[PDB]
Amino acid sequence: PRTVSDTKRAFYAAHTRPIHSIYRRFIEELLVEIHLLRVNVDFRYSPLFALGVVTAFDQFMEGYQPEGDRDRIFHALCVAEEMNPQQLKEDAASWQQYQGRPLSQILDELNSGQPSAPLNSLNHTGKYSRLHAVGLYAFLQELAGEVTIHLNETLDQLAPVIPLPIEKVKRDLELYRSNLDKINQA
Repeated sequence: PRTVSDTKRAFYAAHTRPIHSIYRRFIEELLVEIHLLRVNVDFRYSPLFALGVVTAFDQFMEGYQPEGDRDRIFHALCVAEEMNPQQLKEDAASWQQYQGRPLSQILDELNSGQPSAPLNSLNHTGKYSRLHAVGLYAFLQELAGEVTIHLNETLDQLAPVIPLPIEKVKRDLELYRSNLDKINQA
């Protein structure tokens, strides 16, 4: 059975250059989190998870130095998790087709019952991660700027429409947002 230890060894075999301790802590926490999702019988990859992994990684790595290693680290992280970094990157990018839209047009597409991909991945059943909350926030950021300024109102509008558990999303986004600067502190 493949263990977290196997995943970490794969990571360090794929990226051998030094990583500062501050960032090894964040990267290993992410490696563990993804591994534990994959072993969960109720978890199924979707573009919402992809977007969340890419967003979370990009945010904690925004100050990473040496910056030229950041893409190699992402590659290594994905292959260590038996994922394809190019698939995650394309799935994250696929949300950009929603750029500018008001929330009303998104709701209309959900309510049609046959939303396009990747919007359809907001109809999330099976195992929920905080990464899916991160992913939702990144999507909402593509929409009309109104939407994430009034995050409260937006989340409340989504709650009767999608099965993603919006009370856990609120919780997880408050944590994520409140902790943006912690990696820059002692």
